[PDB]
Amino acid sequence: VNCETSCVQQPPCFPLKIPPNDPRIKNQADCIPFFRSCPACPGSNITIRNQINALTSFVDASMVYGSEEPLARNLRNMSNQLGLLAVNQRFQDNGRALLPFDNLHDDPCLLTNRSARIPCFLAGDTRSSEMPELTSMHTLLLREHNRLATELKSLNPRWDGERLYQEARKIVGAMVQIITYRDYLPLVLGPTAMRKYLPTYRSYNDSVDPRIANVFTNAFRYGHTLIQPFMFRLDNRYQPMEPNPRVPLSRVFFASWRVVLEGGIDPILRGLMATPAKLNRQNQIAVDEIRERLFEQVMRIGLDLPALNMQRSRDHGLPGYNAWRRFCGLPQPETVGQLGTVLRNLKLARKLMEQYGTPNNIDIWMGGVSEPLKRKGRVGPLLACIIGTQFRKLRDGDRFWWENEGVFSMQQRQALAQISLPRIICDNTGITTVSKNNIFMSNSYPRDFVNCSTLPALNLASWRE
Amino acid sequence: CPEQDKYRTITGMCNNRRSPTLGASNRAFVRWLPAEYEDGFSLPYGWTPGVKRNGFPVALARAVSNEIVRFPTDQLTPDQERSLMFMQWGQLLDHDLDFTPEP
Ligand code: HEM
Ligand SMILES: Cn1ccc(-c2cccc(COc3cc(N)nc4nn[nH]c34)c2)n1
Ligand SMILES: [Ca+2]
Ligand SMILES: [Cl-]
Repeated sequence: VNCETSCVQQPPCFPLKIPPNDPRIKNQADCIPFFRSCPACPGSNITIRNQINALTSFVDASMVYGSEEPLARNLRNMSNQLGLLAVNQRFQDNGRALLPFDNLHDDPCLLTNRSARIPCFLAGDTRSSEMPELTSMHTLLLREHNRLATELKSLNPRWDGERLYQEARKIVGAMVQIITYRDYLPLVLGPTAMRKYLPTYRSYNDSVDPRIANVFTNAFRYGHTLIQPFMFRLDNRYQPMEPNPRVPLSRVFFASWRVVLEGGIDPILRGLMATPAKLNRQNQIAVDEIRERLFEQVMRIGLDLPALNMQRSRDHGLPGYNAWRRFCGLPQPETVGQLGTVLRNLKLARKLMEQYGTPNNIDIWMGGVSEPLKRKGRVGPLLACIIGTQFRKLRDGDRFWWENEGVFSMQQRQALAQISLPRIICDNTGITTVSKNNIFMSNSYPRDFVNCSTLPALNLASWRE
Repeated sequence: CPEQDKYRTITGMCNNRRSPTLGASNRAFVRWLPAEYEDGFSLPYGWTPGVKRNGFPVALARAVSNEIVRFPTDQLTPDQERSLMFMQWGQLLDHDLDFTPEP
């Protein structure tokens, strides 16, 4: 009924009950709020309950543009034929753009700070404001669209308002694919899985289902293990920008005021490039900022993100650990000794075996993040399979994939491969010292940092008409 | 479906011409394995107090978090070979792929 304030288990509620002797919640009657995922078929007793993906499975930069036609329009700058994306008409970041504001009833951002009265932003994805580090990436991508639209307008002034948006959109999505598969994924999988689940692209395949797998939604939440308990803000000399250079994550969630009124995107990106990610260790999985203080500023109680992930997988009726190991063709541990061997940690095998009883019952994210990491990769073999399998499908099953014949020319493809996210930072911010390739590896200043001039820009000459 | 098309649609519709809602928005997730529920079709494991899963009791996610995910934050091992930007792109990319809507 009302999952937000009620601990009664009436649909669509599925509240997370508190165990005896909890480190934080001493009230046993109380519980963690939970709204069950929407059924693709509400009320049916014939279909096995499934869930909806409100987004385009494609690596098309739908978090920029929108996955629904009304929101695609109410995001574009309709006042001119320069085909840009609309921006914040009330605030700026040293003259540079800021994502527009969203009209919301139950606005979570306003509850982070009453005095500032800064609401949520407006991007092609409702989750743009969840954290300033995510608002930063979002603000960078919108800026890079208007930046491309302009650079194309002066190249072809004989192009209208629609053509400009579409041609910069095309390039944007392509830059998302380029940074995903060339830069991100190898550093997620490692070289082994990268050759197994993602061999050299041949050509588009219409027989490859490009949907997101119900499992991928819980499995790709491996990133929760890479979460730093503070938002790291850094000055133009990569030093702790005071006040608040290490702001606790429980005070950054939804706090949109921190972007607008506390430095803008520039100190956030610098701190993103220069701070190390958290390392997933068998005894140190995810931080208590997200485990005890999740959305603490906006809710009647702070949630436990790793627990949500587990209940969510049950809500999505996901088969446990052993079902997926098999799906992947990996051995299936049946006992603590066997699991001990699988995890290469008998202490963890025993702790999990105590909770679950058998590894068959181990919740997919729980078992996936418990597995030891691959060579040069940030996941174990189960998540490498689930993640890899999905990305193979999103690449070969994408008719507008950058490498596919017809999407871009032989020429544009040559131009596009020169792109990188540091280069995107150079042109859309007042940041001059940038992460030397690979941006996702590089975490120490100035040891792994270079200047903006030492990077080649995207030549849009092949784009001329 | 149009015979000739220069760009992507906003909803993902028409990317596959044979099954035009494949990868498109506001459509059901593909399942790589059959779903697993208490009743076999709707009720999640954990739902009914008593009901066990594969012969074993259902472990509370909060308890699994408390006992397997919890550690002291001061002990945090920082990654040498990875930047916080690595964590940040994953979220941005995930938000290009999936959003399971709630009520
Ligand atoms: C900013 C830090 C993050 C926070 C606070 C966060 C928070 C959340 C929350 C609250 C949910 C929904 C939980 C539920 O109720 O079932 C979620 C889902 C998700 N998160 Fe995270 N997340 C973060 C980072 C990431 C990272 C780094 C990744 C992966 C690289 C990621 C991947 C996912 C995925 C796949 C989902 C499910 C998306 C859907 O289809 O609705 N998250 N996250
Ligand atoms: C229309 N509307 C309904 C709900 C929302 C909304 C907007 C911002 C944050 C959140 C909660 O936070 C997340 C949820 C999720 N499903 N996946 C995530 N990944 N990171 N944070 C996530 C929900 N908008
Ligand atoms: Ca998409
Ligand atoms: Cl506005």
